[PDB]
Amino acid sequence: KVVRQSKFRHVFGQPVKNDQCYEDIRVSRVTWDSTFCAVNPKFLAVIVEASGGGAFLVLPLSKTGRIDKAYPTVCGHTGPVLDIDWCPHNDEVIASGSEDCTVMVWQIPENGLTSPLTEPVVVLEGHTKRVGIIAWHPTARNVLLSAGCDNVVLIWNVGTAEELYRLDSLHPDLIYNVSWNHNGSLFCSACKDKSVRIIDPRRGTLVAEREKAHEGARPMRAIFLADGKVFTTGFSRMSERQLALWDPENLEEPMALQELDSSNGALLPFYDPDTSVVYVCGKGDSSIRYFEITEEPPYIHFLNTFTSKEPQRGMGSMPKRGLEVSKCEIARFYKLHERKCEPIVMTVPRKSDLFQDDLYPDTAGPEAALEAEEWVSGRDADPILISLREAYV
Amino acid sequence: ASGGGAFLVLPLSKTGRIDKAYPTVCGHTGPVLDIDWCPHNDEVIASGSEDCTVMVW
Amino acid sequence: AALVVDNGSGMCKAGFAGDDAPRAVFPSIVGRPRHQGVMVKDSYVGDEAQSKRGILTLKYPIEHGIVTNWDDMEKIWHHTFYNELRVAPEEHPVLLTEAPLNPKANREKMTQIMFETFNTPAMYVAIQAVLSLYASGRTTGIVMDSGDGVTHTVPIYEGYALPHAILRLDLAGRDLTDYLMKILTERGYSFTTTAEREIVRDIKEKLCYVALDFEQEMATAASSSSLEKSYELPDGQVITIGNERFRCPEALFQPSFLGMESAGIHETTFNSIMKCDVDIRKDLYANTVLSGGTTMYPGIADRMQKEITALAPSTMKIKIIAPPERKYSVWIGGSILASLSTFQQMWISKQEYDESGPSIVHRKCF
Amino acid sequence: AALVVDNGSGMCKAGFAGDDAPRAVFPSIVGRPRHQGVMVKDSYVGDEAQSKRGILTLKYPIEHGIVTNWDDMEKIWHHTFYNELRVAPEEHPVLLTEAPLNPKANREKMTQIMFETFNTPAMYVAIQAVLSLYASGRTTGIVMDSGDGVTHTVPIYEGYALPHAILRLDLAGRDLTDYLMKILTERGYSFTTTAEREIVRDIKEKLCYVALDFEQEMATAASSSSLEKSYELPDGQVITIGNERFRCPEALFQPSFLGMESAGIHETTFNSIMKCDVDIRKDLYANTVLSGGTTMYPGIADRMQKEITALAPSTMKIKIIAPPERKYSVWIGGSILASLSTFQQMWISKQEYDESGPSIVHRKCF
Amino acid sequence: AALVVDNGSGMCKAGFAGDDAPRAVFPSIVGRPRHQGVMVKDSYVGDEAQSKRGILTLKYPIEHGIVTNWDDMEKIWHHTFYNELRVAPEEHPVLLTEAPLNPKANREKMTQIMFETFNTPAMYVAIQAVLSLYASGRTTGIVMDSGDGVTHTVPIYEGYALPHAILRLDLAGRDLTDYLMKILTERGYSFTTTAEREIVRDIKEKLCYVALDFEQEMATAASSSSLEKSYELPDGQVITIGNERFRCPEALFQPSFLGMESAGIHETTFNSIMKCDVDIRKDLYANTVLSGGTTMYPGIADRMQKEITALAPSTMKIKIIAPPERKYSVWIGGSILASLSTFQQMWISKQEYDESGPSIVHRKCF
Ligand SMILES: Nc1ncnc2c1ncn2[C@@H]1O[C@H](COP(=O)(O)OP(=O)(O)O)[C@@H](O)[C@H]1O
Ligand SMILES: Nc1ncnc2c1ncn2[C@@H]1O[C@H](COP(=O)(O)OP(=O)(O)O)[C@@H](O)[C@H]1O
Ligand SMILES: Nc1ncnc2c1ncn2[C@@H]1O[C@H](COP(=O)(O)OP(=O)(O)O)[C@@H](O)[C@H]1O
Ligand SMILES: [Mg+2]
Ligand SMILES: [Mg+2]
Ligand SMILES: [Mg+2]
Repeated sequence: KVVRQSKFRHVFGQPVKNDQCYEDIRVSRVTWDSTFCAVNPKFLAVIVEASGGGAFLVLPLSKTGRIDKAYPTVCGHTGPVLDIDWCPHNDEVIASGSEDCTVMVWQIPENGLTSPLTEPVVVLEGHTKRVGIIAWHPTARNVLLSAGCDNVVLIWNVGTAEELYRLDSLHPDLIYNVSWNHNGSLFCSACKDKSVRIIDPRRGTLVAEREKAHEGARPMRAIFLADGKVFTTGFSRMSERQLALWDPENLEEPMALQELDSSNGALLPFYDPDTSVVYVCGKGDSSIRYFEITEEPPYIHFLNTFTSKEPQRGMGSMPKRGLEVSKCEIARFYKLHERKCEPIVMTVPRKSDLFQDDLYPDTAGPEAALEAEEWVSGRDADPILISLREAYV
Repeated sequence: ASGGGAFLVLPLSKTGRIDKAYPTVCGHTGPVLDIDWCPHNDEVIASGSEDCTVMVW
Repeated sequence: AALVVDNGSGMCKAGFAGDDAPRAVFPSIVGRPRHQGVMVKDSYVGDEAQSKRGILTLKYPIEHGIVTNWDDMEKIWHHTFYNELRVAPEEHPVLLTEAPLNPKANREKMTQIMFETFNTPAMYVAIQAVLSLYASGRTTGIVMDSGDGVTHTVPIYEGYALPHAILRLDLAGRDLTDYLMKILTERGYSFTTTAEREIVRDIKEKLCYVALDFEQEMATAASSSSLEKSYELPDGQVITIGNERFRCPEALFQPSFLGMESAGIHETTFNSIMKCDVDIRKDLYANTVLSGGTTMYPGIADRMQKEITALAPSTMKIKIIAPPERKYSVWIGGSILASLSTFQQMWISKQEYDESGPSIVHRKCF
Repeated sequence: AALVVDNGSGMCKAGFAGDDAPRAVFPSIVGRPRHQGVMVKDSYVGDEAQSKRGILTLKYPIEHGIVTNWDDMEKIWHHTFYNELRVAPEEHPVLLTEAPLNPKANREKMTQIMFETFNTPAMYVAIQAVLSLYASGRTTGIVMDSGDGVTHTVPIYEGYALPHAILRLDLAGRDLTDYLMKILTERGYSFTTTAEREIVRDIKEKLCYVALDFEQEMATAASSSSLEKSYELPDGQVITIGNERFRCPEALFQPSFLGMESAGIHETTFNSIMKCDVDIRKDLYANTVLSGGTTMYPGIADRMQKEITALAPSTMKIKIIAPPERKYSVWIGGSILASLSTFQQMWISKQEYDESGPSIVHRKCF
Repeated sequence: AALVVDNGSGMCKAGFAGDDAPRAVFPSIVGRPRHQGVMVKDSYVGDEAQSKRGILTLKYPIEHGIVTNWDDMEKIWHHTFYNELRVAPEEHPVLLTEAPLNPKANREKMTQIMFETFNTPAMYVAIQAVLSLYASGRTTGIVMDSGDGVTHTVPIYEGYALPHAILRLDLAGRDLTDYLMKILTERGYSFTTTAEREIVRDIKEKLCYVALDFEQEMATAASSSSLEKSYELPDGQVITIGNERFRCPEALFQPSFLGMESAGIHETTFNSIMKCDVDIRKDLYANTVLSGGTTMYPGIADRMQKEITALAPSTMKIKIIAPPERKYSVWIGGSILASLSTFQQMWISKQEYDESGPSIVHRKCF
């Protein structure tokens, strides 16, 4: 009764050793506020700076230590690369959007890159402006969402290189970020007009909209929760960073509204559906703040904060499948400095060395529940869940 | 002294901490070697330095 | 309602959170019989040991801030909860205090004791130095806690501590109590037993004072009877002491009186400030805080300010903060801390400790 | 109400167009705590960092005129607009300053942040050297810009710059501050931490000067105490320096003191004017304008004139222009230029950049 | 028969030219009684002070490579010539060693005392770092020199030194010894007196070592007793230390343990190399030489090599040179240098000094 009941109130962060990091990496210097990193349990992808066009460096996770400056990179875009995303159903497939108003999908070799990669598997040309938002469909196979600076949202079938849906008359200003819901039926978007929009892509209808969710003019984010709520991080009129919880059935007032600080930099949230814990990182910040979202009021409980002495340039989150379950690790974060990527281990302290069933509920597997054609018909299915008990050693 | 030579002359009542910027008797071009008060004059002191000069104050 | 417990080396203070003064203050003492019973309890704690000390041998469970006997220490806590606060330990969260730079193993021992032997629901540990600054309503300053077992000098700037600048002096009131016992023999009075030692402590707390100028006080005492004072023993014998009133507290500024070559208490504060950054020494000079029961000697603040001023540069403003309640700053500051709404986060539950152990205890230490 | 922002390696100057002096002048430093807080903001920028530098690790986002970390660089701009000027960046056009021979990539990053991060309506970026000549009210001359990061010599004739004759000398005030730090060790004074670096910089800005004859000054300092000066440290301690007052600025004319193979400023000026055409060297000789905070050493102009006169032909008239306000000459020229009626067409609109990109920024700028 | 005298902060080494090892090695301490003699020599220097340290107050005349008391320092030299070497200082030339970047005044006082007080016939002063390279038989390389007061890093290429690239670290054996006290108190062992400092130093020189992986060593030390060792106090008491064996030397690599803002010894060596020219960094990486008693910890060279390798480019071949006799490399190199035929011209005669002064000493020396 004295202490709010939780399992993650003492989760502490610990950076990996120096030899386990990745140095000598020229991280991209684009002012676009994206994750700048995409990591899957096999590979690590980071957007890098190229003199001509744009490229991102993809290296195996085992390839730690210093990286050769002449290491082959994925240089196919004619403009700087804005964002990258691994395919959830294929760890060897990654999509990239750049300033050249195109999206190109790549197939990485199993052993990594021996020669620079220029030709992609499939090129998507549907945007008139630079594309800085890409989001794979959580359930439907070969389905990709792209949102460029032209305030146009497109749905692509990479398997057939077909534009499934076009959403244009839905965003009056620039779009900040887009996140799918749990089953992939709905996606939420954050726009420059301080309006949070929930849109059905297969129907092209605005489900719910909340105007002036955050009164500040600074960029703000919005993500979907597993239970079906929306977490938005934004700014106040007094330029204070705030965290808000929203009910799609009632958006007249937020469920919670907490203010963190008056620092600048957009707050990138990282949601863990298994633990219902959102990690809030800000661009240029040296600290990571993680909160637990529960039904008990005020529905947003601050757990703790890992603090570093170095600002980060971007952030990549390791999904559950690649975590070290035996060490009671619930999250791994690849902090990106200006010339180094430092993995950070998020660890739940536990006395027992055995498998912790409570810490590790069934997680979505790498197999797609549906297909593009089936999802187009209107079929809805939850992601297939696997067991992490086998990963125990 | 950083350059030349000097000796500090302060009143007996001026006790306690003496500030670092207290004026000194800095006339010799070399460090002072010996000092002696005049027995017949409490306000007269002679000093000898490495400049091969004896200078009376 | 939480419990604030400060088990200092010689004085144990405890009370409910939010109260202005500790509910119970009793000596950190455990007594055992030293004579045979002849008429038709193996140990006593605090007052029940104090009132019976005539037939008991008194032992402090803690020396120099080091636990010497955990079982008696557990008995102290058991007496504390049930006989002093008279409440069930499992019904209240407890805020506990530790000495600066306390060994983690020592911090783990009491953590195990609280959750296992007392089944406390929630628990937290805070540094006694920080609690004193809470009582003074300050976030920047160097706090001087002089207890019964050991003396520390902890500098804090803007809520940030500097562990490298923390200095410890192995001298406290218990050593003074022995010194007063030593310097009372030449006047013709003999005290040897532990029960007699406690009597000396009462005389120390009542007639001792810090002289602004020790040698002049020596000269005044050797030529006049003005400084003379009389103390009545429990048997009604009246004891008269002269220069020993200020000779004993002089040991803090002159540890050589005990044969210790360590510098004076005033110098220890100066060195602690000197060990910190140049730019923050100005705030520390004007924010010197006195804490602990040893700092109740009259005139100690004036002697403190005079001594450090002779050491600090003349351009520095020296301010010595000696609140009248500073005998209980550690407990009072804890009462303030436990009353804060933001304090509820760093509580540690029994379930969390049972599943994680010592790691969550050493972490979360602000 | 156009904003004039002059961002340097160590100093940042900001204000409003038409004013005669920058409104905001704060150090370009970012500090982070190096300790753990004990009383229940992860970064400090500008004066607040200077006020709390004791517990912070000071870092310069700009090093040798190069942005070593843009994340802290944005903090400097954010601190300027909201914490120093207390204005909305989206409501005022902003005039920016670039170092001579600025890389296009550096300008693009500066341009992109201004239009995207802060959404400024209109902005323009001008050469710092050109702005300095505006304050002097001259159309022809060679300006040496020695600030905190690097020293530049840019000759300008009749409004035309000569990029091929522009010379760069990687030696500025920060290197002097380091040189003053290392030479202060021989006198027994130790300064190692970043907090001490600012203290040394303050001494340099207050007691250092340029001697007309270095050798004669050395003889004078070795035989007299008239050159001694006393500085008071923030902790109240006082230090005295002798020959180091003029030894530290001597590195400007003798870079070999730092082990640098490059030649001094006086020669670097001479090579730059020797590099341009013969018919314009006459005007540049009599139009040498000094700019930057590192040019505030007393007597630097006299030593400047003597040195170049020895290199320049005897028939040649050498005039060194050292306005007393040349520390803010870059800002003053920017305010003057932004107040001109004919400057309104150099502005670049946010909409124009959104549709054209940084290509329009490389053009219309030199 | 020239005399080789190597005077350090804590250790003083003396002997004769051509000898393989110093004849006299004694602590550089001056002890004075702190009690009152009651049974019917006011100072002790060196080994006799150590033997009687129980009743003496031990003071180091040199602190951080700075002579804090020249009067006690002359006692060291007087004890060296007459008590240790038992030779006449006026009959043998003396070769002296000085710290890198030695202040001019410090050499002058050393120069003055040899010629005027001890009346030595001939004298010469050499850089300690250079003499270490002499012992290694190398003409090119960077030598790191960590002794009792100060750690230095001096790169030398083909007999040419680079003073601008010389880096100084205020962290040496004495600092580690004091750190050992602070963490030993956490184990319940109280060492406060100056006499115990030599005891703590003795434990450090016998049981401390450098762990290749610091965090891994903690995990092993926290789960096993294999890293446990026992030391016997002079009074027969046996103390036991665990992780403190390798925690104390870690401060050399992690100065934050002592609260120091400076970087570790490996980065300082790396930074010193980086300050040099690009073309000479090839040889410096493969010619890193360790010298001083602070480099005697087991495994320090391997931990050195691993740390610098992570900083240097992968193409760089790193060689760490740690000769077994490097504790006396400064003295041994001096013995070889003094024995060279081409060295007799370096000598400075007393008659020449009398007629010329210390000016001849600043020249002919580096
Ligand atoms: N009024 C007083 N005058 C002088 N000494 C006192 C006074 N009150 C208490 N003391 C002494 O101060 C010592 C330490 O008190 P305290 O700081 O409460 O101990 P701790 O905090 O270590 O439990 C006690 O041993 C006591 O003898
Ligand atoms: N009075 C002074 N005397 C000597 N040097 C100064 C003085 N004032 C400022 N400086 C130096 O000028 C440098 C910065 O000058 P300035 O060019 O105005 O800013 P920035 O170089 O950052 O653009 C600082 O590093 C400082 O050391
Ligand atoms: N075997 C050893 N292990 C660890 N430290 C040692 C050892 N031998 C000597 N030292 C340390 O070396 C320091 C002095 O070394 P040295 O350079 O020979 O003397 P100095 O510093 O006076 O020149 C001493 O403080 C001592 O603690
Ligand atoms: Mg106490
Ligand atoms: Mg400038
Ligand atoms: Mg040495």
